[PDB]
Amino acid sequence: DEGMWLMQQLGRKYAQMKERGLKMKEYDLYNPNGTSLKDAVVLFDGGCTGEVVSDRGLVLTNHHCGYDMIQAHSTLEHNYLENGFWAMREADELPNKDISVVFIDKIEDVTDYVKKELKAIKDPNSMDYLSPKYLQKLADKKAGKNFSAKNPGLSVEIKAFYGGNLYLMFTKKTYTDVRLVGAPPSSIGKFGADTDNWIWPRHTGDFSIFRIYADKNGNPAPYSEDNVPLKPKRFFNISLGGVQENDYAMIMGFPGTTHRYFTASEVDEWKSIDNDIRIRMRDIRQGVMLREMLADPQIKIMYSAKYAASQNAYKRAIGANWAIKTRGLRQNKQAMQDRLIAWGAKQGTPRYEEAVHEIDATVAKRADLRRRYWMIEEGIIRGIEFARSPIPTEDETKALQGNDASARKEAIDKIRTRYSKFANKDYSAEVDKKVAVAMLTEYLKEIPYENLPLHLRLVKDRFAGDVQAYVDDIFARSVFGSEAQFDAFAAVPSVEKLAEDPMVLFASSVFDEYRKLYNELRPYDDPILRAQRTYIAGLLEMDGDQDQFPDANLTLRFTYGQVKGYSPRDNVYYGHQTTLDGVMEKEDPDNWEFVVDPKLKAVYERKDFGRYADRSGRMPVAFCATTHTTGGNSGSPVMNANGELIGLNFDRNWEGVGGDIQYLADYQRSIIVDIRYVLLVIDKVGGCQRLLDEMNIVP
Amino acid sequence: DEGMWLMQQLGRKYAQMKERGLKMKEYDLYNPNGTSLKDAVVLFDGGCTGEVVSDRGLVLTNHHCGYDMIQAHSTLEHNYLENGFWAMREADELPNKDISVVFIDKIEDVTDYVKKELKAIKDPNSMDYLSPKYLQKLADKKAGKNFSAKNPGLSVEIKAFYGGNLYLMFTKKTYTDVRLVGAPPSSIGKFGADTDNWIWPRHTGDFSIFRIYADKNGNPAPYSEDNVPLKPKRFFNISLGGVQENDYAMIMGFPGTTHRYFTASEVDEWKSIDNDIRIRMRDIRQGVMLREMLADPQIKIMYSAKYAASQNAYKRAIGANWAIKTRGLRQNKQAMQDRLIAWGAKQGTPRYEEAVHEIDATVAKRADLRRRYWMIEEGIIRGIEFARSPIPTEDETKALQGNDASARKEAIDKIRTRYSKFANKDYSAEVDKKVAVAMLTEYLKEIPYENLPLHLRLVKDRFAGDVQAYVDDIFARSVFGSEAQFDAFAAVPSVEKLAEDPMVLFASSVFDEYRKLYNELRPYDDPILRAQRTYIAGLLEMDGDQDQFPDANLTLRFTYGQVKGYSPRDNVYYGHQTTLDGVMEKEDPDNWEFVVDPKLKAVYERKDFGRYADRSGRMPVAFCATTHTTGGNSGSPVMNANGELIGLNFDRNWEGVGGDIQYLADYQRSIIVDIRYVLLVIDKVGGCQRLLDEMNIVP
Repeated sequence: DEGMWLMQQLGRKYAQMKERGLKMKEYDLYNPNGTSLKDAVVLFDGGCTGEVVSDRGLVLTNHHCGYDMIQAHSTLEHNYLENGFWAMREADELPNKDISVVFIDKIEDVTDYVKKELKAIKDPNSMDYLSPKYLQKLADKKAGKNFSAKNPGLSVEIKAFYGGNLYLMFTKKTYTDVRLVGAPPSSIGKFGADTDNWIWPRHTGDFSIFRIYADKNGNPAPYSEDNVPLKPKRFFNISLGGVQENDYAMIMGFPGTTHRYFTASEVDEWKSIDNDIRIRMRDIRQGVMLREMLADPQIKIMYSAKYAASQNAYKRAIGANWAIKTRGLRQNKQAMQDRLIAWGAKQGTPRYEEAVHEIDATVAKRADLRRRYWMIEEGIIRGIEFARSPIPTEDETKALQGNDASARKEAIDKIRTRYSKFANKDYSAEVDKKVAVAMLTEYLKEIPYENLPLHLRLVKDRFAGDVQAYVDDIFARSVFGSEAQFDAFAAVPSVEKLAEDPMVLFASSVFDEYRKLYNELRPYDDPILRAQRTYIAGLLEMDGDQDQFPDANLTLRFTYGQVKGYSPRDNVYYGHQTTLDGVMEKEDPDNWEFVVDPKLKAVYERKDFGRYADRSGRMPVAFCATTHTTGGNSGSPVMNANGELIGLNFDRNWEGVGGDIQYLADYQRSIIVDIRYVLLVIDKVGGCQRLLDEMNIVP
Repeated sequence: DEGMWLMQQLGRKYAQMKERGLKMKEYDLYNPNGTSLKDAVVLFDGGCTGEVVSDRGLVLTNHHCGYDMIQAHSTLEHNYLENGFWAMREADELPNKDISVVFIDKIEDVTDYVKKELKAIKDPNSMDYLSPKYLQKLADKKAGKNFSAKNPGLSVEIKAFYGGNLYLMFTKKTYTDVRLVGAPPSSIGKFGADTDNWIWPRHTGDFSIFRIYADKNGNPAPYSEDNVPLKPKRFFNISLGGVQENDYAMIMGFPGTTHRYFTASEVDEWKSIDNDIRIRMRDIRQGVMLREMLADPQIKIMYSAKYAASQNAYKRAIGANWAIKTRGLRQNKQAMQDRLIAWGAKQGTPRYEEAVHEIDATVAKRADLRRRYWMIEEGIIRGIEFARSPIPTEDETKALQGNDASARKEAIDKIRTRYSKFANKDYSAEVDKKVAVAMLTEYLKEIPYENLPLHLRLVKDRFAGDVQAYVDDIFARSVFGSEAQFDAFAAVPSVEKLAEDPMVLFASSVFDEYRKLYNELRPYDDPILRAQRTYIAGLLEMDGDQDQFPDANLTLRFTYGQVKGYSPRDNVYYGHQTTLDGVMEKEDPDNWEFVVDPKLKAVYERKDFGRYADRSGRMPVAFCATTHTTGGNSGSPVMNANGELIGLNFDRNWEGVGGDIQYLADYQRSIIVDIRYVLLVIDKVGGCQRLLDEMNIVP
């Protein structure tokens, strides 16, 4: 069902959740002044969600969430990323530098407090109501310093919601000793992670396992050999009951961002500026990239990370536009607007209408600047690799005109380091020359001369419109065109050479214009934000908060729905559950992304499923539900009617791409790995039987 | 249900058809001694099926069956391919050169008569039992020729069935005045042409409409202004009643070929020789062709057809090999013969075990020759375009040696003409040289020196193993290597230059070996053929014809089944009926194949469906059914329980690719346009009301 609901809004949605089939008592789920299930959910490493699943602080999250920790501990001799990792005792669990989980200990509405404090500010246009700094001063005042010393391991944060109409203060408890316990092999963790991505049906066992360490009192500590497993206040029970079509499902986690209150005019800017330009520019780029990879297997190895990441956002823009074309996302947002404008007339408050119109006027005023910004961002900053070639720092330049021959040698070395990072083993000068001519030919068509970055004027003024000649010249004459050319510079480096380096001048010139457009555009955000406060204040006051959730902002939200398949198109049905069968169907042993693990393949043939198979002897892999999730929800616990853990959220289907702006009940689905499958893999692929022992597994 | 059954087999199968939902009386479907539905079926233009749907000789078949006729009547001022075509009176219907329809007027079993005649052949290994030249003699004798003079418009033919254990004599009624009446625009006839090819779901309105003209008596006659519409013996009534899941469907038509009685050793050869080599060699070919098409907009246009043509049987091979890999085709065939061998033991007759062993032994003996044939057929004869460059005829050679200038120039003219048709507007020697190098490298890798075509020995001996320099030389020195080179030859021709022309030597040498290998493999066919006659005789004696149909052979068969969807893979369920919404869902005005017709589009937005809509107010397009069809069944009528026309067959799903060898009930499906959609396009897109008025449309 629609919405990413504040924990504070559980009471107000408890009956609908009962309607859909929630069995828990409300306070067992979220208790605002005691222990509850909420206390078992964590923000994992700042972006993902995870959950505690044993009284020794064992934490589950996605494989894609643990990926970096698994890679950092992997080499040629012991490639955990490929083979997996299962520490057979707690001492073999690996610490991670720069890792966190965070608990949401307390949450409290501090709206009236914050609004009282905001009346002390003179300027009625102050943006302090959304300043993190200001909001932190208020938080520190209420807590209030020395709060962190008096409460070791806790901190406080205030955040804004409903465009500045509601304020929450969060008391967080943060741990930074979190060790890798286990992960499956990449053939399970990422089964088809580029082809099957954004896609249902899905067969990916996207999980990994960690453990929170603490000091002997259970309070936070940085890594030390003294530290011992956390004994948490709450962990999730794992259920073997499985799922059935229409079963209740709910999620807690940390959705990042949504745009639920966009005006129609913002839908038009979003479609015809952000997305069209992204789609256009990324088509040209991927064009040249694809043909170069097909024409050379070396280039294919080098450019398929970069080509891949260019898709995973391009594709999101294709899908987003498809939602405006076919799902009337615009007319939906126009309707919300008019309902409110009418309503403001009936009440004799015209300010709602004025807010909407102040947004439209602002959107209209900034359209060419924004178009120029997106052109340069997508076309040059993201689009041409030599856009990010090295530029000397102040300090470096200063050294190269000094007399300190060794400060001369140090500055060169920092640049040699950045040069080799730019021109690494995945960089091809010739590929990027091709990419550049295409991207620049599109950029100069779409951007008139007197709006160009200063160095791009040279194409007309010096190369007689010849873009090839301009790019060739950059590489022929630059100290960053080849290893040779850089080396020759480093031998007799003058500050004068770098000042005329045409690649330096390019990279600087385009960055000046990116920066300049960004700064010109920044003042246009304030009126839209101020107008939104009013717009949303109106929307809440007219209907209510009950069917109008607050935009996500990387705070703890819950969402509910049912396990349910859907129909993506005429005469097709996807059901609610995938099976291990479906993994084997997709096998292609000569495709990296569809490799099937020898032990898993073997566990399949021998039907060796413990009591992790379903009512008919089929081994489940993944299921999907009507929950409302987004980026940030990676690793979120999925709970059955008794708040028992039934799976981990890991993706959203491509038909719900536009669900950060409008939710589509018949299409949007959360994509969840089945907890039975997670266990099977622990048990039968890992053989890491100690982890099943410590969970509290139930019917 | 499995089977392409003989009309002779209707009585044996009639109960099974009643069980599946058949209503009508047997003898209204097929009667040897009078009029029956069978009389409404035609062999349309050699390879398609069609059906008579009015008392004035109106004929429906597929659009892809009517394609060439439509394209032949299209100029730029009136492009009927693009816009459709609708004659508004019978006198506007457009004649067609080299066209026919063929009724099957009678069918007699002539097994005994054919067996008697074959005892007078002394050699017990004569292949006369399968000879068309011979069987036509026995036909002529039985029919007392001059039969075609005594009965103008009629003719006779005998064919063999069940590998020579059953003969039928057909009496054919051939009309050759057959005129274009109605086509929908290609956007409907070929909606999704190549994306949706071999695919369910499907949204393609694949029909066209013709009329049979004849003389005053309704007797056949070539085109003439004096000709008027044929009053046929039977036409189909058209049903507005529609389809539901599990409704009886049945088809009549002319399936081309099947290999249902393959031995498991025939399956293994087909996989590892025939299919694997085509897959290997076409992958290569197609790769090189893609690079170049992506590389140059003009090569794409030049080479798109040829690439698609290569893609056809490549995809078809890929599917067959899926089915062997995962559906146990070989096991099914192995089981077949295992049962008959066991049963033959029991009878005390080794006949069958001796036969199967012979097939085994012959398939083993011919494997290297056959591996060589497929390597040369896929690798060069089809792979390399300049393999089909001109070779001088006996006659042209003979004229370039004479003293006859007139004959010398006529020779050159003929050669110029074949040169222009080979080096035509779609021909690129750069592309051809690139393909040729990829393909020859694989060929010289597989095929050793002693088995090369003679000219290919030059790579090793003359060009130091450098395939690229060989192809360079062929083009550099050949008279067919460029237009100018040819013209320098035409000015001063001589046999000696053609004799030493490296391209002529290449194309001669590769065709010599191709012919040569074809000829050495020819003797191996007879043992297999004769052994098959015994093998199929044994299976029939053992298990009867009940659930054992005779291989297709371009003769009239019936098939039955039910309208039913299916699950193509895990968690995916395709249903039985597609809708006009599905068309709309696919609209994509930039992509050529998914353009939607404005007038069709408008009928949808108006819900202007008359009595064509299904009872829930939705407009059907296509349906699928478990009928057993193959190539030859294009345009075939689909009938309901009462034998009323409910649709037109036009494709098979790829999931059923192995259907010609192994029928896959849960997976294989005939793809059928709903006759209600057909009428919709006549009514609301043609506006061609007279065609509906002349039909008999029942509820």
